Amino acid sequence: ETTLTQSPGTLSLSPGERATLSCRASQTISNNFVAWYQQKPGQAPRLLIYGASTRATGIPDRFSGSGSGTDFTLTISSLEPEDFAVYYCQQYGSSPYTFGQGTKVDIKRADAAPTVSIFPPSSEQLTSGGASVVCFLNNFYPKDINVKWKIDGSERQNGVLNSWTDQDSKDSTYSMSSTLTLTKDEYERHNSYTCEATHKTSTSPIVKSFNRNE
Amino acid sequence: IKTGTTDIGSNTTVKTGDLVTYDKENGMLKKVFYSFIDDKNHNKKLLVIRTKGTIAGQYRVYSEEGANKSGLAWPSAFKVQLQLPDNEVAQISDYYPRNSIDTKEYMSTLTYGFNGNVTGDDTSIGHTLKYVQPDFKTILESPTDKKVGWKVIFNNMVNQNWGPYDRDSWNPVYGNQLFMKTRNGSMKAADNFLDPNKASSLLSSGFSPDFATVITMDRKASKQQTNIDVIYERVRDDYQLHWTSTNWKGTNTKDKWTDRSSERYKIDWEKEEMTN
Amino acid sequence: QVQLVQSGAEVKKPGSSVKVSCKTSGGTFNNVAINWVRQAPGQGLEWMGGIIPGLDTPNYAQKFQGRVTITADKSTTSTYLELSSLRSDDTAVYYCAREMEVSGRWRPTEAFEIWGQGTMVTVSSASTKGPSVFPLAPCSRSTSESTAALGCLVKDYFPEPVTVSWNSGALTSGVHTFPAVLQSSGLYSLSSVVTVPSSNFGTQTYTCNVDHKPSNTKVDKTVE
Repeated sequence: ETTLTQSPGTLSLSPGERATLSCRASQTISNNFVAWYQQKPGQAPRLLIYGASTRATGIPDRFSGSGSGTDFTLTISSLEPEDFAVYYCQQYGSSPYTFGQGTKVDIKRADAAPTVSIFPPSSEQLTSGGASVVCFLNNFYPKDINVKWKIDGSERQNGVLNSWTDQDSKDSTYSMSSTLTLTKDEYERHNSYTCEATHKTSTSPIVKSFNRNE
Repeated sequence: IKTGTTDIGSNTTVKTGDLVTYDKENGMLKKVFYSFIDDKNHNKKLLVIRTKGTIAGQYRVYSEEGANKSGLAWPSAFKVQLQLPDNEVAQISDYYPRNSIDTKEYMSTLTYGFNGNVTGDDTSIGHTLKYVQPDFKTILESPTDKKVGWKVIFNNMVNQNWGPYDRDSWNPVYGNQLFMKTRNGSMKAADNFLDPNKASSLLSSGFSPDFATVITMDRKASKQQTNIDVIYERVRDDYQLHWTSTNWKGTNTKDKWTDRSSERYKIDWEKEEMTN
Repeated sequence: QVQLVQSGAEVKKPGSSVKVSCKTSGGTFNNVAINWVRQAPGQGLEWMGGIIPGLDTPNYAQKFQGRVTITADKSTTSTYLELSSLRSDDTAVYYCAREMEVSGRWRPTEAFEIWGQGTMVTVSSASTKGPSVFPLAPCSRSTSESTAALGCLVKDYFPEPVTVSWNSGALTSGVHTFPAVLQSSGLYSLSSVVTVPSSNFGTQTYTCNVDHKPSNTKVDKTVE
């Protein structure tokens, strides 16, 4: 393969500002053939630029491609409301026609710490022999956040399912849900159940906890 | 919609028109021009069908079977063929080019010699045929009064100062080398084809024929309708490079892909016009 | 108005084989290359293979090892992407994407210009199942003086979708129904939380209405 690797991860900016997405290859992609697609949630992707620099029909001058060797870079001249989406670079010269991992652009509000809430397994689920402990991290910004589960003080990593919401249309925050799924027997093996949210807003984890035997 | 006319002069009257169709699905622009001749002195009517237009070559490296095999599709032939039905009383009088030929550029001036005659020259007012065909021959397909047709097939070709190489070229070490960019160069198979820059323009841009059939029908003829099929096609070859161990080795497969683009035109001999 | 329209979503038992179709609407067909790119839920894009209908020359991604097999058809003006021995990790969206039809193309493909809607293939060893809704509440019963949040837990259902709603649509603001998410068990499981005020607690009981049309089911679980 010829593996592209985009950067940065997210791109927290506001409209009017320019955003410059970068993309770097394992080897030369030739230079003929490097495309940039914009994908919005739910929809297919959308060809913006191709070849390297020349832009596909109907795309506005705002969007702009450039690069050489093993470094290619898309530039949004002046971000417009609709431009906030995911962006994917690709080489389409050598098979397999590899795609970049993707860089997201993200409307920027004031940093916000998460509001954590923890929930023990339901009686209903416990009768079925399952035990899911749920943790809501609500209304934070920016999107990246770390959730750490601790059972009787020790971190637990397997059986954890996380799910982020899309950015809120009103308050521009994100919320995420973390679900630790155990067997009833595994749940009854321990007592203290803790969920710790580490976010950009503080190096102090934001923590909620409960004890099964209470 | 009008059928335009000139005349030369108190003998004849040249009812002339043009009939284009763009076969986007076969990469072909058929241009078919026609000229009716009405020399009252002579007993028959002459129709001179000039079959111009452009067939795209459609040279393409089409897949990659890993970095040691890759296939190229390339045009090893072009044809244009006119053909009247078996029952019909009209006959193919004359046709140009009249013989088969190599010369890079064909060129001749057709004129009407005031005798139901239309002869060609290679050095009284009329138009002239020319068409270029580097690296190709032109073969006259076995004509009779019913059917005439040309096939400009690939002749031979130089390759980066080595060569020349043809479709039946063979070397035991390297096989066929028509479009082999390098011989023992370590790289992706698909990248080791000859750029269309470095071969004939007929392979990339394509061929653009300028042939001329001429048909006669008698004024006395009892049935003045006259249908004719005009078929442009493109034969393409398959040329795969593959690494052996120490070196590359190409090989051609003749006539993999064909593109018969048949149209059929009607000819009103009385009102002297032609239309698809 | 040149355009692509792919086949209907499907769900396949792991070990079986799927094949989605993609028909070309407006515009030409023959020597313009159609590629297939696939996307897992919230994931990267992956080229699988292409085909150049006229030549009928398929171009395959070598990692797949020929499980992927692609074809064209003139009568239908369409391509097909077949995939053998399906697995849990194949569950993805499957876009066909016609190349950009450029003047002098001599390479395979180049730049995927117009795409279809995508087809959803969702491989799971599971038949149509309605959810189990379990409640989400804390065991403090009143804390933080300001407010707290409660919710539902729709679990072990199949296939997607399930429409969750609160108080029969009497409670919009302060709701978060989270994305579906599969499980290694091969069933879906989402959670819908809702935050309400604290002085506004112990006054109104909150029933979430989970709805799931695939099994012909509705569930109304109440919480406090």
